[PDB]
Amino acid sequence: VNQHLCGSHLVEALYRVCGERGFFYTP
Amino acid sequence: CGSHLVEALYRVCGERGFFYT
Amino acid sequence: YPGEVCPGMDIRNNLTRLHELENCSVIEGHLQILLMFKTRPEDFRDLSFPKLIMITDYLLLFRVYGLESLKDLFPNLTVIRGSRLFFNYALVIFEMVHLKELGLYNLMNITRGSVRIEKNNELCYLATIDWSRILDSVEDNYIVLNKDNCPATFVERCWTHSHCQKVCPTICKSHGCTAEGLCCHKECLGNCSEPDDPTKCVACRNFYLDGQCVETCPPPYYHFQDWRCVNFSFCQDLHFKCRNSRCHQYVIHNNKCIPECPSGYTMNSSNLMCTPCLGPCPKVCQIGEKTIDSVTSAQELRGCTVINGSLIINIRGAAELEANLGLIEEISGFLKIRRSYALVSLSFFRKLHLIRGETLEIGNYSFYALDNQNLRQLWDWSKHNLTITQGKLFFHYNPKLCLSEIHKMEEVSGTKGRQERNDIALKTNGDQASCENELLKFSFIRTSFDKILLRWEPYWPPDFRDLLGFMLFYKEAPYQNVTEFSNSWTVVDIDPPQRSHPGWLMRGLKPWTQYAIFVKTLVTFSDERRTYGAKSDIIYVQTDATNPSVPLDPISVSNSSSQIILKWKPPSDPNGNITHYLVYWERQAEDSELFELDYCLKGLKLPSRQILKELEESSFRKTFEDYLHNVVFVPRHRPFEKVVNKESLVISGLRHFTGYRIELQACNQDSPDERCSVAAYVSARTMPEAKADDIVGPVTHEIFENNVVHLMWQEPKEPNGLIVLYEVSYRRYGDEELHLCVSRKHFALERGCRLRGLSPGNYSVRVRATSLAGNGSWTEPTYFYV
Amino acid sequence: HLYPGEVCPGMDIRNNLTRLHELENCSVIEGHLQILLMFKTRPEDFRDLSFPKLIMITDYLLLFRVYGLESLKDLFPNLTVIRGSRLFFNYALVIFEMVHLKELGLYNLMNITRGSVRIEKNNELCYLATIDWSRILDSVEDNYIVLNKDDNEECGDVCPGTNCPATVINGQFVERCWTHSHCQKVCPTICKSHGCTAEGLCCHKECLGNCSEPDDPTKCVACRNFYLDGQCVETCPPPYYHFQDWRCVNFSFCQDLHFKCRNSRCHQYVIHNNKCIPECPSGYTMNSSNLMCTPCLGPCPKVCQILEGEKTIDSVTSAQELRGCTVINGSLIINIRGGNNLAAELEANLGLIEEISGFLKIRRSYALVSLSFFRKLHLIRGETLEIGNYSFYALDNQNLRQLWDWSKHNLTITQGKLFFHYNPKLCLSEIHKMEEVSGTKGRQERNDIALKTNGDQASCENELLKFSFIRTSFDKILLRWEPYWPPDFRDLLGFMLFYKEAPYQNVTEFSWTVVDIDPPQRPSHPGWLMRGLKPWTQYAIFVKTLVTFSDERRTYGAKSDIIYVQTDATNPSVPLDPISVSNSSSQIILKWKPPSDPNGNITHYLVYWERQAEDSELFELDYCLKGLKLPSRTFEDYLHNVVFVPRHRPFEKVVNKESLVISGLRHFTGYRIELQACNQDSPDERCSVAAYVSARTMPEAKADDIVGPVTHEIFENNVVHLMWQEPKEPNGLIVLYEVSYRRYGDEELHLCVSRKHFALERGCRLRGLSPGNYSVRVRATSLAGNGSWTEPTYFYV
Amino acid sequence: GIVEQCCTSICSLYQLENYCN
Amino acid sequence: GIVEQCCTSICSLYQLENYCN
Repeated sequence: VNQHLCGSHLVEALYRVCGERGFFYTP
Repeated sequence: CGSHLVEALYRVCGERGFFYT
Repeated sequence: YPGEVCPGMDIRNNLTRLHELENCSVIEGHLQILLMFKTRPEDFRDLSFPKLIMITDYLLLFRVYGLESLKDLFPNLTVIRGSRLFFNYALVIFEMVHLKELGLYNLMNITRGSVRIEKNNELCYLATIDWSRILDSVEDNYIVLNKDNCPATFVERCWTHSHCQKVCPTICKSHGCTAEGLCCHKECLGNCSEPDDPTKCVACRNFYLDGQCVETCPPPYYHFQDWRCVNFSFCQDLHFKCRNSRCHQYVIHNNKCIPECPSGYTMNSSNLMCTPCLGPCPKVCQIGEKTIDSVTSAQELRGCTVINGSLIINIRGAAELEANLGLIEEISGFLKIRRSYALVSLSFFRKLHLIRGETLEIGNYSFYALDNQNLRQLWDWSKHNLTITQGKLFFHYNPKLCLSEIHKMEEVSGTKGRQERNDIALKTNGDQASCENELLKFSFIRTSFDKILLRWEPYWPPDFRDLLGFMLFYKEAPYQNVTEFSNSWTVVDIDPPQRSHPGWLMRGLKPWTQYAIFVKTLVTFSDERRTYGAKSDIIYVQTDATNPSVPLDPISVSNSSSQIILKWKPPSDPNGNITHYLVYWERQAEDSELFELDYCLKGLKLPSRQILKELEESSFRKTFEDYLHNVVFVPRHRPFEKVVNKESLVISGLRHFTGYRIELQACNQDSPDERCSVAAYVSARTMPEAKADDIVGPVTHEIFENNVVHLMWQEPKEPNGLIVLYEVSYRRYGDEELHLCVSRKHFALERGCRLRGLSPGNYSVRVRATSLAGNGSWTEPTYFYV
Repeated sequence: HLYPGEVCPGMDIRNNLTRLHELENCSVIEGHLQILLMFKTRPEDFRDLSFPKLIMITDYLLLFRVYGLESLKDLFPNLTVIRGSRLFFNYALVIFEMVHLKELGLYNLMNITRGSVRIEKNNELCYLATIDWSRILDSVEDNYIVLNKDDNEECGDVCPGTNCPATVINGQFVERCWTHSHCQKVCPTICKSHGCTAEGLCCHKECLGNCSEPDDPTKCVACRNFYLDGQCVETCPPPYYHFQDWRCVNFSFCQDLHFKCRNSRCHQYVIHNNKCIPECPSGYTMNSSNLMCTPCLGPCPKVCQILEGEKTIDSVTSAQELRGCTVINGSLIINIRGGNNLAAELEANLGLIEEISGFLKIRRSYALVSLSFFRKLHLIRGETLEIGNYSFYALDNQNLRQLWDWSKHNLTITQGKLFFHYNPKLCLSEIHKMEEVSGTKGRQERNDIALKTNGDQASCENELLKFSFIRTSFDKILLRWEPYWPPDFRDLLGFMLFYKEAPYQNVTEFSWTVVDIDPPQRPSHPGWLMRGLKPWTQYAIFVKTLVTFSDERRTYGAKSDIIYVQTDATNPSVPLDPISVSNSSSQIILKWKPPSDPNGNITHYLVYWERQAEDSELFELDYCLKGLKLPSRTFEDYLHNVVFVPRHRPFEKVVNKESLVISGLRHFTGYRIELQACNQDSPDERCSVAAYVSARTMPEAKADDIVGPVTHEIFENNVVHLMWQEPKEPNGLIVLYEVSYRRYGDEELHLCVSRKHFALERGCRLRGLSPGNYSVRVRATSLAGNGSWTEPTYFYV
Repeated sequence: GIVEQCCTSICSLYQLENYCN
Repeated sequence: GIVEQCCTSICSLYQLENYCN
């Protein structure tokens, strides 16, 4: 599903995609 | 007004004419 | 008749315009003598127009300096027809100076009207003029503020010191008397060159033709202003004179050269006949250019249907603009609108159909729209009909006018390619007109007498945050012709739904009522004003009905001792189609306390009968919201009736003087368990019978051996309500009529009365029973010897 | 007190609590701690964790999307003040998208040095409004706290009042309570920032909020200016240098820091003015050996190049990275969607710049008032022209008064074109002055400047208008002003009359009724007489002149000032609430409210009165027959318009009183009273309308009672006539006399004597009386009621 | 017209001069 | 940024793990 995700919907979409690994950040 | 106003208007006119349709 | 026709005119500021009356014999119209300020008595003691005889309408004298005696000016004025009465007056005299005497002895009759003569500080002979002989309507005169050999009608009637008011014999009512006083021709009036001769008449009683006086105009000579006869050609020429001059475009109606065609009648291109045309078919009004600046700028435009010119409206300002306008259908020239501030839309042009635009605004723009702020809608091009003959379209600086509207005139007016680039400024127009209008569909509707529940599709822009919220536009729709537009349009905000349809319901609604509803949204436009909105088509809903209101003004009168007629009014709240009326009536019991009251004592009396500051906060939240995201992420029962079709009623078969209770209700339903209003209550008593209280029945007396008489009589068992008591008058031979009261208890226990110790002799018996209606009848004399 | 622990720089925590151990010995953080990505997190995951060591944060604090947490006191209960050196989008503290979080528990925090706090979308938090920010924050206006538990519910609070301090929020006291367990500590007003100890003994001038020993820098919990060896110091003594505004460092430290970046990837610091500065401003270069940057012998500006030459400025943190900049190698766009002013920090971070390689653009910014904060901007080359070959761009700017004080500010633009659109409060005068000052008059084509949008609500007529004639009257007021004429007469289209009622003198410029006036012919004073003005009422008036767009020309029109005019006085309204109540047989109390419309200040009240009289029919009606119930008490217009076508009752003055009582009033008699209010008495008195009212005093108890003795006369036919005088002084009058005469040992007879019976018959006569003793009592029934019965008249016939 | 401009309201000399030729 | 990537444009599932560990 490709959609203009932004806001909390964007965030929940991200956690759907990842969360088994953690979201990247600079060390 | 009325009685007076007619002369009030006349004094300021008389030679130039009083405009009419 | 030697002279000129002398159209009505006025003279001002000097004697110069007076010379134009030298060759005048009959005035066709009205003359006005006024503003003779730079004038002297000498300049006019040597001027006269003896040729002048007739004046049609009236004369006006006001503020004339110099004139001393008017006999000199008009030595031969005879009749003022009074065809046009100035301020319902055939003659006006006001503010007269230098003038001493009337002098117009040559006026004998006036057809119609009256004369007002006011402010005459130095007028003479005020009581020596016979008004009744001259004026047919004398009571309308207003002669106030004045200095006040021959027959007396007793004061002699004189105009001047030398010649008096000529008194023709009463036989010459309108013939006119000659020098020796002989009735002239009937067409002659006042005076005549030869008695009884239309050819020698000085005046024409009803019409004039060829030096002769006639009552009527024979063809081809038509009636000319009720005073002379003219054929068609000359009347044509003056009509055509108005064609190529400034005017009185003449027409012949009823073979009369009246300046105006009468109502419902219209000009013919061929002939001057005011042909029928239902309601005056057209109403073109000439100008060719006139701007419209306010309400009064359209004063003469009332009733205009065609404009043979162009309009440049600039209203620097409600429905008052519609009533003035909208009567027009075709406009020969162009239409230009500019910066009319308070112009939300051009709805009020109802009749606009066609535009010639042959006269073109500079740039050959048949249309010119500029600086139009609030202009939101032109017309409902889905239904309205409009077309342009030729010309181009100018539409600039209209920030609140959707381009879709612009896309509609060329497809409606047939001007698809007439324009060119930049004829419509793509950027100056509709900058604040958000007309993306994503169709919005209601999902569910529930209705009631008061509470109607709505529900509509939840709609979403690509960013859900963009939605500010919903608001429901609603207002009662008596008709079906309703468009949005300073406007009422009751509307209520709705917060966007959390993320089922949003939905909403209303209160305070009036049962059996149509409502018109549409919905729009609020979204903060992007950085490029890409609002991308959503709109709902207007919908109409009609709420159901309920219990109606009470019928109004329930009024009943006892038109007879048995007839009770009711009147009322339809209910204030039908609340649905009222099926019929509910009526309930009942015989009412009267008071029983009167049945114990003993009225023989004292007590004989008988009771007879703004926004954007919110949008900042919305944008503020998302902006902060967005910023962190970039930061954080790393991409490595009773007798009743049914009154139907009636607001009155009659009930008959009722006993006289009988109290009643009347119940009236309204029901908007008949068969299936009527919804009825609550009752209207009025009390009714018929008139009493005229023979019900009369004592009917033989009177029996019993004289006792100790001089006691016992009274037995039959009361009228059906009285007027009831009988309060019996009045008795007994008189003996040589005595007077004594009076006796028999109470109800007195007639109950004594079955009449018990009179004891009566003087010897022969008495009389007269008993009258007093019902509620009043006294009945005295009994017949029962003479008895004791 | 000293800070036992490490500097503990500012870091970030994500996806698990594994990183938490880094807080083992952090007495204070030297940076910002960012907390988020707490998904698989539970309330139970937290209760065993706490870092009481932490005290103060230099930069800011970040909380976002953390699950299970319910309160922070259970973690960091010794958190005291936020320096806010590094702001996070003009905010020093954000708590966003919290679930399970209920109260904060940060009762150990007193003030914040700098920044604001925003709380939103945290739908479970309580104890929010229960805290006074003014103590907590040196400024409260910039806080943003919405869309949470408290504002969508009414969750209970437990103020620990059973005592906690309460302060006025708007007009009422509220216990400033942190939790049920804690409440907002309030030191005395003397300890503005240093705070006090628990009992109020106020701390040292080096303290901030908390201190163990009052008046002791060595016992300051929070170092207000700097930290040095457990002794807060206003300044760093030599050789120790000021470091990050909070601590003092020796030369060895600063040099070591510089070395570390030297041999690494950066912020290699220098020394300047007793501070271990990262990078010193323009004009300096750090030497070979020592780490100070001396004023160079040349123009070496502190050049701030731009990543891709494109940058937006939207909040404080967007700009604080530009501090000390003078040269920008890029273009700039400004977009702050606030609602609150930010010029204070704006001038601090900005303005020090002079030249921009690229362009400058203003867009969507709302609370900005003027561009004065650009202190030193003089030349912009604008190499990278804004799209469309532009160097300046202004768009959707809602509060811009001016751009720069062109009296003193000097500006130069090289290339490009300007852009001004939808700027409702910035008028063309400024644009013209700038473009002539800029030197780019002949560079802007059509549509580069929108005429209608820009400064429509602004008003820069810059020309005053004078009233050639002034006059007031009853309700109409005539004014005439001078005919104002631009050299191009055509620009003028009329004059707009703005008037409005003016209750006071505090009247704003620019309700507010408007009137249009036609342009005069070209004496010619346009002027106006206005109508329908309520009497005795102040009004404010001024006019505006309408001109055309005036783009090639500069005809900016003119205006007139606010004039406070009141209308005159007149006859007042009717006096209100006139009542008529009697308190005595000669005293009646009279009350009246003042008129609704005095129409000029009321001088006094006018009242009149008089007494009525009884009906004559009352003297000739039988008072014993049934029905005895007595009450208890233009041609000139047409002619001239056609002719000429253009080319004593007792009273007294009631002054400043609304209550009257009158004496000497006849007992039980009606009176007719009229009343007026007067707003003009001495100079040909002007009063209100007559206020009719009527009152009758209550009846007296004696007048109805019969006076004088009663006499009997007996005739030979055993007929008795009784003699008695009527009470000629009754309460109004007497209608009838009730005569009650009996016999000794027998029954009683009652007789009717009406007024006519008494006067005509000299009383009453009794016929048919057998001999015997009689008891005759007479009662004269008045308008009031029953009189006193007379004594029995004993006699024999 | 002129009557209400002059006595119902006040008319100055400019009205007087406008009400003639 | 990233907000431009999904809210303005349309994000493809490949683009997302670039922000994931």
